[PDB]
Amino acid sequence: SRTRRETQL
Amino acid sequence: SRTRRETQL
Amino acid sequence: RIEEEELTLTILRQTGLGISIAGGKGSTPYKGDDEGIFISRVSEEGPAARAGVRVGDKLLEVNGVALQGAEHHEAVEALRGAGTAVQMRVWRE
Amino acid sequence: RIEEEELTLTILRQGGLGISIAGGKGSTPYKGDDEGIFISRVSEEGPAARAGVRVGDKLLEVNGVALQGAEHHEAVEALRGAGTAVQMRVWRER
Ligand SMILES: OC[C@H]1O[C@@H](O)[C@@H](O)[C@@H](O)[C@H]1O
Ligand SMILES: [N+]
Repeated sequence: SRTRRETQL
Repeated sequence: SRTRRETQL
Repeated sequence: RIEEEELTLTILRQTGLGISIAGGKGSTPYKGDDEGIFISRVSEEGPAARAGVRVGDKLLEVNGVALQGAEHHEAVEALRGAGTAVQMRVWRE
Repeated sequence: RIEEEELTLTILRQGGLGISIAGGKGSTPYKGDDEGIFISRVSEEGPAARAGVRVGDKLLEVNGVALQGAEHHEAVEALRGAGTAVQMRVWRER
């Protein structure tokens, strides 16, 4: 019940 | 390189 | 931490608890880099086993005492002075 | 945390680190109950791969910025403003 966060850098 | 600690309760 | 996934088990202390804990801040981690308090042993005939406690459970609170980031002795003292009923919430899975 | 076992890797940016990060305080954990910042992807042709960065590494510091218990955006901002040389402290299992 959370936000999955993934960021390409 | 730490102290391993285990306690029976 | 994942509080939405945690379990609460109540151990009725025997006139002990039938467990062993390991780990803690500054101690050799029970697994990986996790310095949390873990259940390292569960007596098959003890109250913890019948109450649903299992090896590998991470211990996060005992009767209101928060154990997130706690030292080993803090968990021991919290469990030793908990009383006849030891309400501990753990995380597994 | 096991700081005595951590690694320090320096990425020499050519924009473009060649990684993806995942996790963070309050986000969906990358593994188990660990809310840390993890390297979720490493480009074979990017500078991070050349600097010794690997998928699964836990990111703990970036150019002095402590990321232990940090939110996802805090790591992103630390990495985007790191500069030409990105000194990262990581922990991996061995
Ligand atoms: O799966 C959870 C466990 O993974 C292990 O790898 C530890 O590093 C730590 O993340 C622990 O909670
Ligand atoms: N974010």
